[PDB]
Amino acid sequence: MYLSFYITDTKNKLIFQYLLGATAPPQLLEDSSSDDYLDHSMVGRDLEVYKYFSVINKLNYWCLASTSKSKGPLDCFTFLETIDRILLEYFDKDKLSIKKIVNNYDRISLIFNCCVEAGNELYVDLLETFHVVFEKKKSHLRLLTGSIHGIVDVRSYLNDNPLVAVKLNTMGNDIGIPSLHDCVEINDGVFSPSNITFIPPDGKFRLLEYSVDLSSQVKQSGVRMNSIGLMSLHFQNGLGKDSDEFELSLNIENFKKVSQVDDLKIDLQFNVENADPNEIAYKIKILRNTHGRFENSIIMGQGQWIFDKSTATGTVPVLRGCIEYENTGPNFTKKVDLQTVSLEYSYIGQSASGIYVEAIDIVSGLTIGKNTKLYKGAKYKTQTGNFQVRL
Amino acid sequence: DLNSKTNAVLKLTYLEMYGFDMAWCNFHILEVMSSNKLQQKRVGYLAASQSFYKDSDILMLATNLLKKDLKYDGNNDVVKVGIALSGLSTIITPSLARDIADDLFTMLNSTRPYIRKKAITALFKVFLQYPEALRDNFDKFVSKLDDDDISVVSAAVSVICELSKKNPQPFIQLSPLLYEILVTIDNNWIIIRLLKLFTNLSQVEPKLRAKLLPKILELMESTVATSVIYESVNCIVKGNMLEEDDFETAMACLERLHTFCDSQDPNLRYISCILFYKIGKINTDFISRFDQLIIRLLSDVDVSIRSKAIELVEGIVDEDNLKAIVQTLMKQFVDEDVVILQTGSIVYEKSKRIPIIIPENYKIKMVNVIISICSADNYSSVNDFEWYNAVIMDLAMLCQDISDKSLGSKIGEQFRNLMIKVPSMREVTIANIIKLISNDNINKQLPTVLRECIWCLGEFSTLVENGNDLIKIMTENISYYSHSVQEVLILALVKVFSNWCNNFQEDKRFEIKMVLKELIEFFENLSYSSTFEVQERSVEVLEFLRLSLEALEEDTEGLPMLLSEVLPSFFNAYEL
Amino acid sequence: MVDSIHRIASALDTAKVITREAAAVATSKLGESSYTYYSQNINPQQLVTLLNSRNSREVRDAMKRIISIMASDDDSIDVQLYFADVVKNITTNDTKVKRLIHLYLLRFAENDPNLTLLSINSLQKSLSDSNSELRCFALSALSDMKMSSLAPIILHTVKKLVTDPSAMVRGEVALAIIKLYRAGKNDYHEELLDILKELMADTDPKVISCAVLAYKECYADHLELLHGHFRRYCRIIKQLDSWSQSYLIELLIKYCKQYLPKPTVVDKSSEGSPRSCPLPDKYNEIEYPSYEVVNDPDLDLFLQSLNCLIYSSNPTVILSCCNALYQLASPLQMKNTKFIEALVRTVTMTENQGNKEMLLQAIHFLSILDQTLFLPYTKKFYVFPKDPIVASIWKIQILSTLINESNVKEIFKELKYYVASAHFPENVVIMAVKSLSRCGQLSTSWESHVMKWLIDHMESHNLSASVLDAYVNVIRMLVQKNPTKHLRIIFKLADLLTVQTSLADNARAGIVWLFGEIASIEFKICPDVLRRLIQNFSNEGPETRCQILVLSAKLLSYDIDNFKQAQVTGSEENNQNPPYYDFSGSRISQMYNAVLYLAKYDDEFDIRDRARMISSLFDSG
Amino acid sequence: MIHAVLIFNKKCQPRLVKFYTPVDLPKQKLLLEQVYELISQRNSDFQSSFLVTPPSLLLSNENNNDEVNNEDIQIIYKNYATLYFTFIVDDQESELAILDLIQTFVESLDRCFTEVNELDLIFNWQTLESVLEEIVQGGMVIETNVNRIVASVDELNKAAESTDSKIG
Repeated sequence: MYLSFYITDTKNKLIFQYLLGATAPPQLLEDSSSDDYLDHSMVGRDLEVYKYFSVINKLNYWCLASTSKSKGPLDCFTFLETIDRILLEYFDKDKLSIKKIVNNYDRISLIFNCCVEAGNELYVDLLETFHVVFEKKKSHLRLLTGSIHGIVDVRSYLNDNPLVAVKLNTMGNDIGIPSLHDCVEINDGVFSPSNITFIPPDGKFRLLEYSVDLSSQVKQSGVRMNSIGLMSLHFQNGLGKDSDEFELSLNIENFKKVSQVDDLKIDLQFNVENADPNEIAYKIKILRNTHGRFENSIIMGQGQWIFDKSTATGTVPVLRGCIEYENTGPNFTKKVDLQTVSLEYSYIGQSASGIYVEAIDIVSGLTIGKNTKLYKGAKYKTQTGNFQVRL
Repeated sequence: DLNSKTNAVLKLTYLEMYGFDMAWCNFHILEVMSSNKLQQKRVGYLAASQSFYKDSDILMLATNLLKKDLKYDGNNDVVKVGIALSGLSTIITPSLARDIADDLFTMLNSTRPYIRKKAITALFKVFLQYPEALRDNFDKFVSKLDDDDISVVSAAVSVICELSKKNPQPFIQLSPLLYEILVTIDNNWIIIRLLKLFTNLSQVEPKLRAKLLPKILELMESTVATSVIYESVNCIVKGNMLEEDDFETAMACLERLHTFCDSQDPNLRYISCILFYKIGKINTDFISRFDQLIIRLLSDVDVSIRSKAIELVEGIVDEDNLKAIVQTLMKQFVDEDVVILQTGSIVYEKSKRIPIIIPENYKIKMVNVIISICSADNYSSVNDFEWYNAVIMDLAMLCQDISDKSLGSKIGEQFRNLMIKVPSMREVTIANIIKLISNDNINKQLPTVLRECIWCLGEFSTLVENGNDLIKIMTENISYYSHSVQEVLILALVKVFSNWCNNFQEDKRFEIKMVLKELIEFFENLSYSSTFEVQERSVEVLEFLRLSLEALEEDTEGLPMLLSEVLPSFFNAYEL
Repeated sequence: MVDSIHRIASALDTAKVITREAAAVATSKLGESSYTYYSQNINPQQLVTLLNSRNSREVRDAMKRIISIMASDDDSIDVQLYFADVVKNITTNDTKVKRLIHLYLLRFAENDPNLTLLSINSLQKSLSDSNSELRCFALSALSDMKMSSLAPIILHTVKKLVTDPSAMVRGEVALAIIKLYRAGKNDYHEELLDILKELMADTDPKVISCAVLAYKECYADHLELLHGHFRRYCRIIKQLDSWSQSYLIELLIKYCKQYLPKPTVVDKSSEGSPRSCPLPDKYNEIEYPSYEVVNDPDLDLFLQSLNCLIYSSNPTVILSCCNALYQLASPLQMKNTKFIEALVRTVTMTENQGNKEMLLQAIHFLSILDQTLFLPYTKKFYVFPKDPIVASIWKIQILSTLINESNVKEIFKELKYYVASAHFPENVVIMAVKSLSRCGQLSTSWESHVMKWLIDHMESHNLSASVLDAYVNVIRMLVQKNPTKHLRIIFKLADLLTVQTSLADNARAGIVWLFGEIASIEFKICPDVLRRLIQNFSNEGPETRCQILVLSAKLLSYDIDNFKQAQVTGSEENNQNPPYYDFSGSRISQMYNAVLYLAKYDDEFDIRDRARMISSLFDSG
Repeated sequence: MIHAVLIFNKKCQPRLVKFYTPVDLPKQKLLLEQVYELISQRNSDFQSSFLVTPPSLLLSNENNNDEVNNEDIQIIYKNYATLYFTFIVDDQESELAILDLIQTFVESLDRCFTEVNELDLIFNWQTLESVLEEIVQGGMVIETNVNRIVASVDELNKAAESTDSKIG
């Protein structure tokens, strides 16, 4: 029986194809142009070359290799997912994107056979990628939605396999669901609601992913994100035909506790789709910051402001300046539909939900400073999609 | 020095061809073109034509120089003029061209045919740049053209050709003289050319064509390359010379082609085949002479031939031959296909595997042909309708490999027409159909076939005893189907039941009544289409059936009418 | 077809990468030569021999590869022995060994029923040992076997394996009891229960993932036990890996139905009881009957769990969940509220396809079954740009759920605003039709705006063939609910057809049917429409002619009974009227006569067939 | 348009090459040496056998029917008694025109050269060239006639001689 596994992209493009010895060459697929609907298909021919497509690629890849026989559909979905996860680890697990796939397409093939077989310092680096859909109405930016995705990783340096406790805090936002990684344990009782126990892998391990929806949170917690979570952008018209002034402040007042943002990347899209990028010539004259880098991609119709992790504790990188829509043509009608300013923050050592960790330590009947030390620089990552401030 | 001038020129050309300092070469190239010797003038001219660009003294000298050379008759004047003219052709300035033409004129007045040839050719390249030159030079051409020498004629001709491309008006003035020259030629090549030219002049000026054609054909008839056998053909076919007045010409041309087409080499064939087909569109009589050639081309291996043949075959047919040919094509394509679709064997005798060989889309055309054959006229005469039926089912199989859906569509429509007529053959068709349907291969790709099969069975379910299993087939397969098919199936089944009821007299049999119930359950399943249209279309029939059931209860014979009673009712309720 | 598809891959396959396995051995890394040994025979010997050695450690290495050969179907290869040896060796007290061995057992069963039986015996002896680490794995293979004779064993075992407090074993003892419970009802069920219980209550992912894959089976038949067991499962999922979660879905789908507390005394007194939830009887206490899957925290927990899984960021878990969330649902499951918020949340989060659809769908299905839960999300689903054709399509179905009469104006304003405004894809327009169909079902006073909106689109645009076919199907639905607005809807469509003697073939089809269907409501008028059609049918497309028939036909009917006695025609007795003596045969006939004659002149058989009948029956009453 | 004319001795020696349009200047010489080999493999009757070639066929055996195309360049070969003539044409000039022009060029060369020597052709590269051009010009071969073509060459020689250091 031959089993072939292929990772396709979004628009069914096949990226990897796995062979298993010898010789080998609609409702959902109709849809997959959309990113996640590929599962069952029958490529079918009369020969028992039946292949069931359960359809999951994690990290923008589509994997869908059909088996040579029987196996069952959902049964193949499990073998598929497993295949997905081993490859990232092989790559390092950092990012099996279609690009990498191609490059590593070979290591992926070798795995498929291998999985197919498969019969001291601690640091908790909470990386937190927020994404928040803000709607500007009334002078203040009201977080309408948003998703902060925290991954909590931990990079360790022990020698054996002690256990870790991590105390997480609520930054009074009921923190609700921490999701824990396969090398992680969340016994309901033994570990308090705000604490979890981690067993080694050697490997970086995502310790807890957390998703939190900011709308109710922020409202429940009362938080106008002053430190973070609300970057108030005021785009003042009273404009002239070319200028405008928007004041965006990203105060690190509530982020003082937080280390900084390994990399806050602000991509302001100024719709240029409906206005012709030449119409949008825009210039960002004044950008207020103390520790980052603002370069404009005007041509492309885009802001990118990259704040480097370097700002420490509570320094307030003021975000302000002016957008001037400079036009090489006169054909810009001083319209820039101002559309969705997505700000993706990534905070490394902050909690996506507020899963703030006061401290973490090995926990085996041990006492604190029974000989275990605390590290610095796990690193998680977190991504969702993405903040959006609508104006 | 004259000797170094010649040498420099050789090497200078190499440097000048690079995009290098031409100043160093120019002086020499110039003094070289100013040296009376005819050889230096020759090489110099070749080089300067590459170098002259920009430096004014260079070019200037080159010009004023070529003049003095042309002016004096020169007496090895043939070469001097000859080259100097070519050369000047490649230099262009208006000052130069201006001189050049006045020079070419004097040169045309050389006796020697050698000179008369070059001067002609040169005036070609020149004119391509500077028309004033041509103007002053035309008058002479007319005087040269009337020279007794066959080569000079051949040249005057070529030149007049190019100039026709650019100026035709002047040269339509000289065309008469061109004819008179060709009339005196014994040479095979001279004939070939004069032909190409006249073709060019013909596109512009039929008068010439008419005068020249008959001079060609007497010329081809006397030459045997074969080279003019192709040329006269391309010319004949082009000027569109042909027009019929010119058939006679074309005839000889074709006859020469047919002889050649009749050698197994694709180099000559293709060229002929194309020329044939084209001629045929133009000359039916020729076609009838070339039937044999065509039939043979069918087994030819050349992708352009095969395709060109099929297009010819299409026009040429004998019925017994048709039936045979069909079967023959069926095997060919299972073995002629591949070669340059992909690889690349060497083509010998040796590969025992043979290279083998079809394009990729020739497969689709093959099938289409089959169907056509069955329908042209009324292969009312496939005598054996059986075979057709088979073939059709067969083709459907291979095409499943290709798809192109249309292959599969045409096949179906044809099948229906076959079954309809030919009540015999029904059993074969039904048996196959039934199996084909439940054999998945039709479901793959083939909604059309299914649509037709559906209709066929309603018509012939009368042959089959168990019209119950058939209908339970069809009913089990309905959920596996595309929307077009689904719409069809539904529509068909309904068309059927109407038949049985007409024939059921066996008893009416109760069974038919039960079967209707089943069809109902099914159609309900199709009322679950995502598109409202189709959905509503099906639900309409479901209700229809439930009716027929009530009808059979009341009557046996009266059933068809009964169905037309209730069915429309339902239909309206829904629509209402 | 398949050619190009294959080539594209093959081409890269070969050279991909440095000939596989020949470069596999040649350039293997340190252990780059194994590729040629076990690649070119590890060899059974390297196995068996290592199995007949008595040491649990040696049976390990041998058990490792040993699994390969079995996988090769080298059929020649007693597999019974390896199977047997490995079975006896399973009774060894080493965990690693037990693992491999289990891996094996699972293989054999994949192919052969007898052996599948032995492998089960062994797992019994070892299961009767006090060692929880082994009793576990061992019971695991017993489950990946597929089979039914493996029950008289796996049992006596699973018995002692639950009676062990260990989580490892507790995980495994679930796999067994299960994959064995499917085929052994007679000797097995007594114990196979008092077991699975205490068990399920373990923590280890490979224990839970196992009891799951388990409980999913045994219970096909003896589901009473399964229950008290299924709970922890739903709870456990909330604590676990994404794999262990998807599995719990497939099961949660299979087991309740398989169970459903087959009525035997069914205690409907369990909780708030609908179908009584048992807890197991042989268990204590307060009888929990059977129907329990419908009733019992196990079935329910299934829904809650499904949510978490959705909140948990894994799409697969998210879909499979949504699928079961709607499938079970007694709707009381769906009024979770969670599915809603989480759904809408995922929606925007989800960039995974199987999901959006499921998501947007949920929104609708959920609004329908629960509006009040979406109202905070209305202005939210004003379409998101990124989204697909089905997505924007579902957005419409949502608005259709949120309407009130007082609020309706607020909504409708958005709808129409979408058709015209959105950049709506063709398919969207098609759906927008299927929705608004359900919207007016709610309001009458507002319906006019809805329908008018639809018609205006059709009357005016020559819309696309697909759309036209769609609209025609929809308009067919609304007319069914709002017969007062209905009359206009029909008249308007008629005029459009009357002008357009060119219309589209599929359009004429829909347009006509609708007129058959609507005739019930006021089938006094419909002749006016059919009149123009006939007059101009003779110039039309076939399919169009077919529908035109059935629909002329229907229109005629509804009113035969109502026409007939009414139509027994020009009999004037019918222009007399009880209720439906719609000016009947005359008005309807005058239309049909034309229709029939016109249909006959079309091609399809069904069109003509119906047309012929319609006339015959219509005529004769 | 002929973009280039190649003259080779029976023993494959190149000797002339005309190139109407820009083409690689150095590779031209090499390319001419390659397409020589093939000529030797083809049979005398298949003499020249214009060698069309995919490029990768310049010494390439990926394809069994190895031939040299000089990339996108059709090579027409003609064999005469002892000289071969290769013409590289662009895909836009008629094949026949090219063939004829070749065949004609040949008969002419024979008559033009009483006893062609590889050497006599070399020195008289320009001469040989002229003949080629003349034949071509205004697109026109204007004398085609083998009797004239013969003189034509002689004429050119006479001229060139009279000029010869500018020539030799």
